[PDB]
Parts: sequence; C-alpha cells; structure tokens
Amino acid sequence: MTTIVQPNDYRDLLRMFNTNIQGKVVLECALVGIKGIGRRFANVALKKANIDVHKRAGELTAAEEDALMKVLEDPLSHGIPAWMLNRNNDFESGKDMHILVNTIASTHRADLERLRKTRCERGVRHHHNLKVRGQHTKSTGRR
Amino acid sequence: SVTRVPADVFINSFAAHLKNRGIIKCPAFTDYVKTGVSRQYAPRDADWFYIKAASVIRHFYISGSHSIGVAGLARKYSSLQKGKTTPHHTKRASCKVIRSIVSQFLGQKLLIAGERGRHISPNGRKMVEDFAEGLQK
Amino acid sequence: KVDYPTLFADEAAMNEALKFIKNSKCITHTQICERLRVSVALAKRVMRQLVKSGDFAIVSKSSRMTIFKNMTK
Amino acid sequence: MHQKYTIIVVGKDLKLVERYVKSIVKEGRAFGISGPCRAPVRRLTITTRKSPCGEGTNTWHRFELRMYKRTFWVTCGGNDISTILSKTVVIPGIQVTVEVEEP
Amino acid sequence: RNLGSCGAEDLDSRVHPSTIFWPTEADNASGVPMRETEFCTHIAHKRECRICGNYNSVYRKYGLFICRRCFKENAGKIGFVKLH
Amino acid sequence: PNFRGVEVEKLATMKITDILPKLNARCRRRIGKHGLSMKHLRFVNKLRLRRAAKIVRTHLRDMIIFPEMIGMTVSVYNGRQFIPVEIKPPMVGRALREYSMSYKIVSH
Amino acid sequence: MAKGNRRDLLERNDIEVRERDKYTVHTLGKKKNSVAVAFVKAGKGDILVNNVPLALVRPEILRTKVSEPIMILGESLFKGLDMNIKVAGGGHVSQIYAVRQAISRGVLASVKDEAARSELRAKLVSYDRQLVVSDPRRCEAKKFGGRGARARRQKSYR
RNA sequence: AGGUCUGUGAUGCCCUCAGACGCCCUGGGCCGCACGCGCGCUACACUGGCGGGGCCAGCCGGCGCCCGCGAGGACGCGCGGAGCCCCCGCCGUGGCCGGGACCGCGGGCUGGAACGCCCCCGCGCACCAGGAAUGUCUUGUAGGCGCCCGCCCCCACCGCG
Ligand SMILES: [Zn+2]
Repeated sequence: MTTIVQPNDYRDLLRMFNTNIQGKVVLECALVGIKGIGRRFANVALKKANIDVHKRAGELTAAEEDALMKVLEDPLSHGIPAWMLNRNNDFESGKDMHILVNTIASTHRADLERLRKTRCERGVRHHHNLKVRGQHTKSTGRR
Repeated sequence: SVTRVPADVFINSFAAHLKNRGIIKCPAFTDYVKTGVSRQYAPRDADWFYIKAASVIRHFYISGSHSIGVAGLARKYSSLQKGKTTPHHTKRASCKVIRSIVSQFLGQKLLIAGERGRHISPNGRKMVEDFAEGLQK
Repeated sequence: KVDYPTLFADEAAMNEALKFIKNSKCITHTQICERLRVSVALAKRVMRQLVKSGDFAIVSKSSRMTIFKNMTK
Repeated sequence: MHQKYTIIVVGKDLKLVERYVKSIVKEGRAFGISGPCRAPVRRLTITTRKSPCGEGTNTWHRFELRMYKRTFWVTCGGNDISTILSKTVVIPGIQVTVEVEEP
Repeated sequence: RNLGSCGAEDLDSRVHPSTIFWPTEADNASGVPMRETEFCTHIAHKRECRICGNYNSVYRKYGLFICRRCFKENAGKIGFVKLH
Repeated sequence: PNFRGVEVEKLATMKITDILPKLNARCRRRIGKHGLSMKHLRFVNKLRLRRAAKIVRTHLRDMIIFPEMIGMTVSVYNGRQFIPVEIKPPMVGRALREYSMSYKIVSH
Repeated sequence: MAKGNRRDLLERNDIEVRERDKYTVHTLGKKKNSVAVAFVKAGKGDILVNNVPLALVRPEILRTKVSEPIMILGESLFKGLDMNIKVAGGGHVSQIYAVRQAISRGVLASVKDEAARSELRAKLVSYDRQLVVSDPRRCEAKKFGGRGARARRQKSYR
C-alpha cells in the first residue's frame, strides 16, 4: 500500500505450484486460486512468513516469495495449529500434513480405490452416481 | 466523565495508551483466531485485542456495582451466521479471549472479584475517568 | 470486458491524473474512475495525496462518498 | 406467637377470587392485614386442529386458562397460630379457591 | 450358565453400571426387576393419553398428557375456555 | 501397507486398547467411555474359541471391528438373508453395517 | 430489556432519594411500546437522556427531531429548566419521538400560567400536532389463515 | 351418500382366533429414483459483501468460575434479553472477496445402539432477474429483520405467536 507508481521489479504475472497468479489483485485473495489454499490458511501463512497481506501481489519479491514457500510445505514446524491443516490426519502416515495442488488429485481418487476393494456401502453409491450422505433423491436434483 | 464523550474517540485513545503503558500484552493465540463462530474470516487490523479490551473496560465502568460474567460480555459481541441456504440464526462470540482479557485486567487490581463475576474496582474507575477528562478537552 | 490497472506505471500519475482534475472543480472517486479510465482505489489514494497537498478540500465526508472541491482552483 | 406466616390465594375465576379477598380483608380489619400483591396472570395456552381427520380449510381452536393469584403475607407473625385457625374459619367456603399458609 | 463367564481382559469393557438414562414414564406400578427373561426387556418411554391408550399426538405441556382429539371433549370441565 | 504407521504382521495379537488412541471419535467414545455390551463380548469370545479350534451368523450390525479378527469369515444379516464378509487390515476400526447391503442398486 | 411500565422506571427509583425530591414536575410521553419519563427542576439549563447529553444521542441524523421542541420556541424558558429523561422501550425512532413529546409536555407544565400555556400550546400544535397529543396506532395481531396480519398463504385453485 | 370404523370401555354386521391379524423380542423398511408438480427456503450484488465498534424490543425469560480456536466439557450457585440499523475502513463491475449445493480427512453431543445433529481445514455446481400462465394486498397495513413455543433422546427451511 501507499503505492501510486509501480515497482521497478513489478512482476505482472506470478506463477507457483503450476498455477499462475495475476499481479494486480490483493495478495491474500489472489493466492486462493491455488487448490488447497483458502483465505484462512492464507492470512495465517503470510503472517508467520513476515509478509504484508494488503499489498498487491505484484509487489512482493523473491526473498519473500521463497520464504512463503517454505512454511507452505512444512507448516507444523512453524507453530501453525494441528487442528488447522486440511488433512488433519492421514491413513498410512498416521501424522498430520497439508497437501497442495500437485498431489490433491490422489486424495479423493486413491480414497475411492480403498472404498471399492472393501465393498463398502459408501463406495457403491459413488459408482452408480448417487448421493453419498443421507439425502433424498426422489425429487432432489433431477438431471 | 466518560458518559459525555462518544465511544468512538474514547476507545481508540484508551487503546493506544493501554498499548504504550504495557498494561495488556497480546498472547500468542492472537495470530490465528476468528473471534466467534458467527464470523468467517479473521480480523484485518493488527491491534484488535486492545480495542476489545478498552470496550470491555468501558462496559464494566458503565455497569457500576453490577457484575458482568464472561459470557455476559460474549452476548454483546454476537453476530449473525450466514451462508447455509437456511434462515440466519444468531450466535455468541468467543469467550476465551474475553477470559484472558479479564484475567489480565484483574492481575492489575483494576477489576475486583464479586460474588458472581466481577466489577470495576475504585482505582479502575479513577483511571477511566482520568483518561476521560484528559481527552475531553 | 474492461480491464483497469491498479497502479500507474509512471508519468501517468502526475502528467495528467494529478492534472486532469486540476482543470475541474468537483469530483468523486467514481467520477474520475469513469473519466480517467482506471480503478477506484487509485482515485482514493490520489485524492488523499491531493488533499494533503492542500489544493483539494472536502465538503461532505462520509464512508460511502466524499465530494471534493478545487479550492486553489 | 409470631411465625412470619404467609397467605396465598390461587384460582381461575376473577369474580370469586376478587370477592373472597374482600371478606379476608374484613376479617383482618384489626389484625393489620393489608393490601395483596396481584401477580401477573399466568395465561396458559393450547392450540389444536378442529378436525379429527384434518380435512378442509385448516382451522384452529384457541383455548386458554388463566391462573389469578393473590398473596396476603401481611399477617406474618403479627397474628398467633391460635387465631390463624380463626383466620381460616370465619372466611367463606368457596368450592374451588385453593389456599395455603406458610411462614 | 451361572457358573461361567468370559476372559478377564474382556471384562474391562463392561458397560458402566451407571444407571441407564432411558426411563419409562409413570403418570402416577412399583419399579421391580422362561419368558420372563425377555418379556419386555427392551426399555423405552410409553407416554400415552391418560384417557385413551393411544401413544400418538399427546401434549406434554404443563404435565397434561392428554390426546389432542380427546382434549376437546373434556376441556370444558378441565377449565379451559374458548374465548378470543 | 500400514495402519496410521502401525505394522500389520504384529497387528495380530495386538491389544485393542493400544490401538484405541489411534482411531476416530466414535471408537474412542464407545469402546472407552460408554463401554461395550454383553452380547458383543460373547460374540468375540466365540470367535476366539473358533480361531483356537463353519461361519458365525449374527444379527449384530454395529459391532466395531477389532484387529485380531483379520482373516476371519463371518456372515451378517441384511433383513432377509445372511451375507458373508471377510475383514482386511485397512477395514479395521469400522462396523459391519457398511459391508451388508439392505436395499439393492437401481436399474432400468 | 425493560418493559416500560415497571414500577422502578415510572417512579425513577434509580436516582438517589435526596436528589429525587428536588424534582417537582413529572411528565410522560410514548409512541409504540416506548415509555419516556422526565423529571424537571429549574436550573441553569441542561438536558440528559439515559445518562447522556442531549446532543450526543445516536440516531445522529434525528438530532433536530429530538430538539425541535426547543428551536421551535425561544431558549429563554429552556434556559431556566433542567431535565433528567429516562426512556425504555422498542426501537430507536420510537424512543426519539417519545422523548421529544415528553420534553414538550414537561416544558408546557412548568410555565405555571394558564394563558401563556395556551399560547404555547397554539404555537406548538400548529407545528406537528403529534408533539403534545400521543399517537394511537399500534401493532395488530395475525390470523392462522395466513402468515401475516392481512396477507394470506398463496392458494392454488388447480 | 363431503372426511373420519387407523382417536376412545362408540358401535351393527362380516374376518381371525392355538403353526394367531392376540401380546412380546432381534433385524429391515416407511428416506429407496431415468421423470411430472404443490406449498416454502437461499441467491443472481455497490439501495452491496467483509472486519472493528455503538446500540435500543415483546409473547416472555437462569447464571458464575475454569479448560477448549470452536462445537463442547468439570465444578458451584440463584441470577438474567436481538437482528435490521448508525459510525470508521477494505473491496471496485471481473460467475470477483456475489452464491454456498456437492464432496475428503478430523474434533464433539444424544442414545444400549448413529443411518441423527453441531464445529474446523480444504474443493467451490447451477444461478446475469426467469415464457406461456397465475396468486395476495388499502396504516403501523404490504414488504424487510430477527425472537420464543408445539411435537422432540438429537434436529425446524414447518405451524402457532
Ligand atoms: Zn385421548
């Protein structure tokens, strides 16, 4: 903020995690385009990383950029609460981590594969294209 | 006294003074809180704790010998929960921050303990009125 | 359909943006937004700078809207 | 002797419940029995469909039953248990006008 | 079967003897402990109109426990009056 | 694979209490606080007897799984007949309701 | 929270007794579920509301409405009177209107002369008559046929 | 020949009455879904969304301390009320910070038993004001905003107020 003329380093189009962020929107909300990153996990992440959260995305710099990258892969090693992670627990690791765009596809997919082999009820309704939670389908959401 | 000056100026000025004098000291959990289930996002300003504390102390001064519980203050910060394809329903704020604030105030003898809850100690009344007259001009 | 920069690259922020209004008497953030062909927050900040300069003054400030006047003309 | 006794009158009908107090205060003419506090009316309410089978335009009965009550705690220990019985006998016998005495 | 049981390690999982929280409503039957073993072992409230043995559409307000349909017939005597 | 990082080969003969603090709310509640009930314990004891020494049919449809029951053969009721089911490691910490269909899929 | 008809509010027992007596005149004003009580004593001149200066009452935009009984007349008589208003009821606007009504009625009484009182009555009532006489209309009930006082649930003839 | 024999120790005549349509116990179902529509709820944004703060109702009404982000939890006693709205800032016409359906880990409550209900992180569907047709309404009224009771182990987009 307190900026009228653009930075000499103004990066007009940012890129991260295979996703591109335009450098004219406020910083906290622009980062939301990343899948797995919302608002709550945004304003918290930057602040631990010593970053102004009301400055345009185009104004940050590498040193700030990389610093944010680090907290974003090993967050629990930075104080963030364990009840805040998107994956509050994992089936095989047994720990608590935060997953991102690159590996968020294999989080509902491989989950489904587990459902199939076990022949659970929840998996079947996922195959015939039906509701999973207790939901009335007699007249709801007709296709 | 306070009652002849609007809350807008008094709260902010007392907050600045309360930060300068080091009366209250924001704890660590002020980093990642939303202040009430009713809300959705987090406070934007960087010193909401001290504003909250000053509003609370003013509330206690206005209540005189009456006593206010920690929850009683939480119903005065309630909001409306939206985004649920159903009629909006009211909800209460958070009580932990309020509890920490009253503890910090009581540790400074500005807040006496009563039979239920607490009320403004005489020196607390003195201080509140003193800042009120100081800023009245 | 329409894209507006959120900050002048350079020059624009004084050659004209601080001058187009100078040849005006009344104005508002939206009036300039439609006039200058840029976003609103830029108009807000620029008007702050101008009032600090002292040329532009206020007549009816409010959260929703703040009309200005070119006192120095 | 002295007991800080209490008098409570509970009933539904405004007519008797108001006439009975007049007799009570007559009887307490000299024992100092004074004005009674008249509590807010406890208007009990119930609603019900008029149709046992739920046919036709949906209509609703609205019955309510009020519970007037008055209190003559004035006596307190001003009177003795000897004539507290006397307090309870010279009074008229109304079929339904429940009353109870506590200290 | 009075001289048998399970493993001790399993006994730790016995339900807390703390009395069950699902009682039976009694408007005013002494609480006392072959077919007797399970005549009505299942425990559940059986609130019903104290006039007609019907468990459907009973008001519990003010401790009435009267069927809505059977309410109209006796309301006049019970005291409720239809005004306003 | 594993189970919250716990091994499988040792999962045999491995105490249910130890694993209990590694499961979700429902298990840590029912098994711990509220406790279990007689019929279920009799069921488990019967299964132990068989494994020590035919498929155990049962009406129990809320009998949270134990870890030592890996590899067992148990049938279950669906309101009309009896279904077979076999327990696999990743299936541990769950009920038997999910593995017995009461309705049937719809087709045209 | 307060009903408005509580014995405490009507008698203003909140004030300490030694200061209760000094107030002579008593006045009343209301609009809809709102009751405003005013006590007057002659003095240097000042007003209060729920323990607040008259100026800093927060509809903000309605300050002139709460002060109309004053600027309508001259401040000559308002100079010699001091008020301690206490209001309680439903809605900000209702409280405002009740307060101005109470102010008007209270100032009218303290004149102590009937002819000048009638003259002030004529002056004030010429402007908004609902500055002295109260407003009667009040909220009505709702019937089971619809979901409002007069509106009815939509009907499908087919 | 409108509805009610499925409200009743209100009832005529029929059917059932020791492999029971009697009463009871364990499970399942009444919620199942290519589709048609009836009463409603949420929205399609700047007369707005988010954050901080100030503040007033009535049918009526229960509170303190301590843990926990929150929902909730252990103790101890009799004590007590809101949304709209107003003020200061951010957003700036972009299906975007409008919208919150759907879905994945997790933490709790009721209950003998979750398929029931809450809170947290994450994903972010249609929707750009709706054709032929059609409904309701004259003062504290329409409309907008919220708050209690009913059935209720848990739950209100419903109904009475
Ligand atoms: Zn009945």
